[PDB]
Amino acid sequence: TIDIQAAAGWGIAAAAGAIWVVQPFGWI
Amino acid sequence: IDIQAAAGWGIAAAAGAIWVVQPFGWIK
Amino acid sequence: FEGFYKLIMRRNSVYVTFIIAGAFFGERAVDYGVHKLWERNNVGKRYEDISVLGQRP
Amino acid sequence: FEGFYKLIMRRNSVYVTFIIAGAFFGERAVDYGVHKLWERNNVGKRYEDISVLGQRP
Amino acid sequence: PVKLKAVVYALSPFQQKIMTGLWKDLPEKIHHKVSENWISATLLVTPVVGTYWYAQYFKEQEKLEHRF
Amino acid sequence: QPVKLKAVVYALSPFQQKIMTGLWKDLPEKIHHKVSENWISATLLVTPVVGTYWYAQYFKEQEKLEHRF
Amino acid sequence: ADEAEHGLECPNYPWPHEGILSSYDHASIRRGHQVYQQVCASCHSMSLISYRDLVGVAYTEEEAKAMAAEIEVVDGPNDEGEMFTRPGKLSDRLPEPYSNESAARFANGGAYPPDLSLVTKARHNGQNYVFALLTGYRDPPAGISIREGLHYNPYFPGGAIAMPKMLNDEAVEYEDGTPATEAQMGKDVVSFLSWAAEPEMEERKLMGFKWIFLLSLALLQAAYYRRLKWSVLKSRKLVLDVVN
Amino acid sequence: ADEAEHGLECPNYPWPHEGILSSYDHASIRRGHQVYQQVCASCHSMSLISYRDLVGVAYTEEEAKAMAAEIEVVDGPNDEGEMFTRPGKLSDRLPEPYSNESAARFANGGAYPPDLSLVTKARHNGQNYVFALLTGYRDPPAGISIREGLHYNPYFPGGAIAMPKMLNDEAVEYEDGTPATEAQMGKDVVSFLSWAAEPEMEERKLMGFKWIFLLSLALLQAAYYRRLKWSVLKSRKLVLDVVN
Ligand SMILES: CCCCCCCCCCCCCCCCCC(=O)O[C@@H](COC(=O)CCCCCCCCCCCCCCC)COP(=O)(O)OCC[N+](C)(C)C
Ligand SMILES: CCCCCCCCCCCCCCCCCC(=O)O[C@@H](COC(=O)CCCCCCCCCCCCCCC)COP(=O)(O)OC[C@H](O)CO
Ligand code: HEM
Ligand code: HEM
Repeated sequence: TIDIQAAAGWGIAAAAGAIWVVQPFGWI
Repeated sequence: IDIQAAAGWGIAAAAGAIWVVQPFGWIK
Repeated sequence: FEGFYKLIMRRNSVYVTFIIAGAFFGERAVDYGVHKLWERNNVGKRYEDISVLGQRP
Repeated sequence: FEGFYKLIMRRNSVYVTFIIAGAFFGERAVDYGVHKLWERNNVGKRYEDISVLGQRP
Repeated sequence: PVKLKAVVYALSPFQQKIMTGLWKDLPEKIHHKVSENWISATLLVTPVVGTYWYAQYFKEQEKLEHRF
Repeated sequence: QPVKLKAVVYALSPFQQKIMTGLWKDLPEKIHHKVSENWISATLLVTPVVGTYWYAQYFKEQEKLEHRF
Repeated sequence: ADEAEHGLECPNYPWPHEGILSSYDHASIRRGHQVYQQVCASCHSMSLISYRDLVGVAYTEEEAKAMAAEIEVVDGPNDEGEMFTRPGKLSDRLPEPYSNESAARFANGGAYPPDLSLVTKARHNGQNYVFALLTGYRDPPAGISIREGLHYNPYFPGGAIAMPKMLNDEAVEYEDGTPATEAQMGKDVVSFLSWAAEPEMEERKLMGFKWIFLLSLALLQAAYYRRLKWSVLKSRKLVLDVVN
Repeated sequence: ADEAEHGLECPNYPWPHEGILSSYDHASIRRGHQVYQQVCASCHSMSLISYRDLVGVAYTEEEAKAMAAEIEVVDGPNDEGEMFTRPGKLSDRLPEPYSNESAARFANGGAYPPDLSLVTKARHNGQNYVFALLTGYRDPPAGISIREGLHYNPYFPGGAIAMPKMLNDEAVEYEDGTPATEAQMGKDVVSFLSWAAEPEMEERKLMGFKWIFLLSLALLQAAYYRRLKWSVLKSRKLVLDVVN
């Protein structure tokens, strides 16, 4: 039951990286 | 086999130069 | 630093997210500080400090 | 006859010279024949077959 | 490396005729090509030719029906 | 070709050592060592360049003065 | 419906330059250039062609020189900064009939006469199409009315063309004396346009004959070489113990 | 000859935009632009500068819009095919005093007043050079004569320039009441020219400060990382059999 937690962690990482490259604060 | 070969390969090089560049008119 | 280690460094995904957040926030903070220094060093020289701005006949 | 026919088969430099000479002469001979037959196939249609060639007024 | 046992006899290229084999057994060559390949050929030619001819017929009928 | 070696090596973990303080440890000895070992090398590099530059400026100045009325 | 939209098909004509070993008819090129000068150039430009291109094709150097010297070309600036005119040289391009595209449209009912430098290459079946459209002004089919300012031409898509018919008998005087009939002038001008679009055709054809003959000889040699190298493998007798 | 050929060297002036965190003085840019459009523009082009470039630097958008509207820009051709005139817009480049380089030479005794868009980058020590040249018209040294149509300026190479002295006292009037002495207008016009040559300077310096600071932090981290990885090797104790 650790692969699901790894997937969630890496999904959070991917989201953080997305908001960081494109920085869509003027669109949200 | 060393001097004859050198003469032959020099003749071939000169012929190839006359064939690639064709300065028929530079014989002046 | 072992307490912060047990929250940020136990999993590489959290560590990577922490690095992404540090880049974001630190670059913003440095940008703000550099702009503050720039403004403090160039008092009176800005376009917005032109006395007659808007007053060309 | 036999001198060249023995040099071409026995020394690669002479064979390479023979190849170069054959390329030169064969390409010229085909250029010549191809232009002869082109001239024969287009009689009267050449720039220099124009009757009024030289009198524009 | 595969362990192989075989005997191979070969003749030198300069002791055999090089081109005549192109035109030997020619009826056998044609017969084999036709008999092994006619299904594949049909499966390739039939849909293309049929679709083309049907499209031409459709265009001719449509052109005629719009006239006066 | 591999080499045949006989040696004993003892090593300490990187997390059991100070990492940076060794840069500023016995600094005067480091400067001593760099100057003492390298002064001929430094002379041979610098002296031709500076000498040639100085001579060129001297020549230019004297030539300019000679053409002045 | 769609029949008029595409336009009537153009027939195939035996042009003297069709064929893998056929040159242009250079007398016809010169005649077609005369036709261009006296009829076409009034409203069509040929901006990719210059007077030096005609030398050795339809005129001598002196003939093209005098022809260029008969036109006026904008040059400059001079030393005072002002533009001026001068007689044309060999390197000058053919003169444009209009200053710009808008000025061309205004003088032709809003339709723009296209540049003719590549017209034969710029339409499907270009030579035949241009000949058929030039010689194809005729009365429209029953039930078809052409709005004012246009003229009917079944070869033209839509059928209504903004170009009037200008290939008419005796529209040109030919220096060589051949009767300047409508078909003669159309054929000659299409020959000139074919040359203008494809000035490299003869050298290119002369190269294709020589190189296909040579490369076919090379293909024969290569087949012999492959078969000679592979014969030791193809004739080999292989003996194995297996049966099935 | 010897020294006049290269000219007199310009001094170093303390420009307000000099320094790793120093910006342009934008009011001085506006004053320099009025000096330009009132004195320089009758003979020098600034073909790289548009009216939109001034917006947010020395003028509001409406100010630059009215400025551009004051000038007459050629445009077209229209539907009829003629060139016409229209008011200038924010996207137009600054107007050219002359139609071409030959016209400029004809109007300036054979000399061409160079485009001033990059002049401070197109001369050695550019800002100081331009200021020194503008304020450096004076009498020639004893025994030196200048032909008619030229003016002595020791800063100019050779000492004889086709430009007459133009920064005469009160040659302009300033909107903020700044007294328009020759030195004041010289400094203002050089500020404007320096901004014109390098309009990205302020963004460039801000970027430079930020990223050099960050990269210095990164270098400290890289040194720590390298030494951490190498400490196990550098502190190792090696025992070997050999002595000499
Ligand atoms: C919100 C939580 C914080 C988020 C930021 C996390 C990252 C912070 C960055 C690190 C800051 C601390 C830097 C080290 C402080 C210790 C200074 C020091 O003493 O030097 C160290 C070595 O440390 C260094 O070499 C300095 C490396 C600093 C790396 C540069 C930090 C970058 C800052 C990033 C800030 C974000 C802005 C940038 C955004 C793009 C000595 O090491 P040793 O020789 O092994 O031990 C000596 C023994 N004794 C302890 C007794 C002295
Ligand atoms: C050894 C560390 C790693 C390698 C880094 C090398 C650093 C050593 C120095 C290498 C030589 C630098 C280049 C040598 C010539 C530069 C000087 C020059 O050419 O003049 C220019 C001037 O040169 C400089 O301005 C030097 C700038 C250096 C950057 C200093 C800013 C630091 C910002 C971050 C602070 C970092 C603090 C780190 C703390 C940990 C132009 O002057 P200007 O009058 O035309 O324009 C005025 C304006 O100020 C310039 O844009
Ligand atoms: C014999 C001389 C001429 C030749 C060879 C010629 C050729 C052509 C050709 C090939 C086209 C294009 C047809 C297409 O779109 O596919 C065309 C169009 C046109 N030509 Fe000409 N032309 C000639 C003379 C003229 C003249 C003298 C005029 C003007 C009076 C003229 C006006 C036009 C116009 C206006 C068009 C555009 C027609 C449209 O779009 O409907 N042409 N011409
Ligand atoms: C404040 C107004 C002006 C400024 C800032 C200015 C700027 C400059 C600059 C930087 C140069 C380049 C000198 C060099 O090549 O080193 C120059 C040259 C020149 N300027 Fe201007 N200019 C101004 C006004 C004028 C005016 C009003 C005229 C003509 C009436 C003029 C005519 C010339 C000429 C002819 C040259 C070239 C002189 C030569 O090469 O001998 N300038 N100017």
